[PDB]
Amino acid sequence: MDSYQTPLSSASKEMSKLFSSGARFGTWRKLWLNLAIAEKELGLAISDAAIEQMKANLELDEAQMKVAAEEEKKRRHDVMAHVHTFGTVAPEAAGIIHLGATSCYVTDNADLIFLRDGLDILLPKLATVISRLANFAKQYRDLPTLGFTHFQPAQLTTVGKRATLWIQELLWDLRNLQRARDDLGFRGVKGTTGTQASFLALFDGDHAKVEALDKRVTELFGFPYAYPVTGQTYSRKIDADVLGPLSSFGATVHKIATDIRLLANLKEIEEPFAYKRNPMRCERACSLARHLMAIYQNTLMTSSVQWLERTLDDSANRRVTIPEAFLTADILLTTLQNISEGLVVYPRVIGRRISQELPFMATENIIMAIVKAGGDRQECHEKIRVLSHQAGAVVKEEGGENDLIDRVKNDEYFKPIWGQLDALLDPRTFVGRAPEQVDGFLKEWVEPALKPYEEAL
Repeated sequence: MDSYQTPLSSASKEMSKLFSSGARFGTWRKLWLNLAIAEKELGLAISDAAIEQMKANLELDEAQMKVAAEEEKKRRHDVMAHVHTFGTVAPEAAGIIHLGATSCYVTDNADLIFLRDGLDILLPKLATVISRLANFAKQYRDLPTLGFTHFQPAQLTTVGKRATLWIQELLWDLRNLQRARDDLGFRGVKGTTGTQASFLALFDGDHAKVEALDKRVTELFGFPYAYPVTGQTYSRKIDADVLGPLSSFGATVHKIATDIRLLANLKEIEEPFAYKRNPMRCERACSLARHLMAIYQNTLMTSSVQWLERTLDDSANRRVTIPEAFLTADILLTTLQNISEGLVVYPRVIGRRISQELPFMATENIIMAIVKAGGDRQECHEKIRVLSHQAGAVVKEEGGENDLIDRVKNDEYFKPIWGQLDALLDPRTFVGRAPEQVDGFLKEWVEPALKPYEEAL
């Protein structure tokens, strides 16, 4: 109340918890526990009792945080403060906690755990959004709606088809973020400058024991491999290769929400549940998507000036940039989830706009109809052009409705097509392959993509 609190955590509690202090130091302890287990397996002198005391004390409490804070004020080393504090509650382990490791054994491996786990929180939520939009697209596959290019009237599309543009961008995000998560390895045990010198000495020169230790702690946290070559840290390029995809997802969210905000002004599509309504979720979505787009630059700059085996100018920036990116991404997915469940469509508003704009785009159909009934193209083209100009002036210069079809209905020249005119201007015949395109897309791209998330009800 007397200090600034980031609105990004005050938000799913699950993502917020992932990047909480309790989780950070708890994960350090899990790392210390598992290092001990793996070293003990490889023959180092670590008692059973040491393991049991550590296993039971993986979670910090406020009293221990106070011991840690006080130790840290003294020596100004957060990792050693927490080595010490772990040792007060697991006295039997006090001498072997962190054995052989450098600071990054916990700070960096925890961060890789949070990237991986954080991505595992995002991915089912993204799949949920994709699924709800896909249902919406299917439902509205063949509802004609005015096309827009330059945000000006254009060949009709369908409400469904337009939604598949949104879905297609999100499918690439699913692709990109699944890769980013699957590409992640474990730093494991690497030592102060990445040479594993302390662990090699610990195992009395046994290279295979060092390699086995690295593989073991990797396996214990569910990672597919240990990084083969590092300095002190995992490469900060890895942060860029995760937040890059996140920034692209930001652009996707921003476009989708901007589209709905335009459609809401047009009273055609609105957010789920008053005559006047503001697309507030979409506006919030855009606002935070923009943050996700900007924050990526931090990772590029950080990676670009990491000198040699590591410089510490990565640390403070990453404590901000990594949690905020994942919190923001998580808030966006939650917001999109709320938006996509029950989008409100107004077919009669959509239909009205089509009736006001389509006749200016149907003038070639009229010519074709006249010619087929034995008329002259150049004669019809000129007549319909005159009437189009007149109707255009009523709209723009008189602020009236489009009376082009009335003018045709009143002009005896068009007698050979009066009978077919309503069929001739049937919006369903103007949407090209839009409905078929939806069908193929949902079957060939969306459903295979959603298949690994099928357990989601």
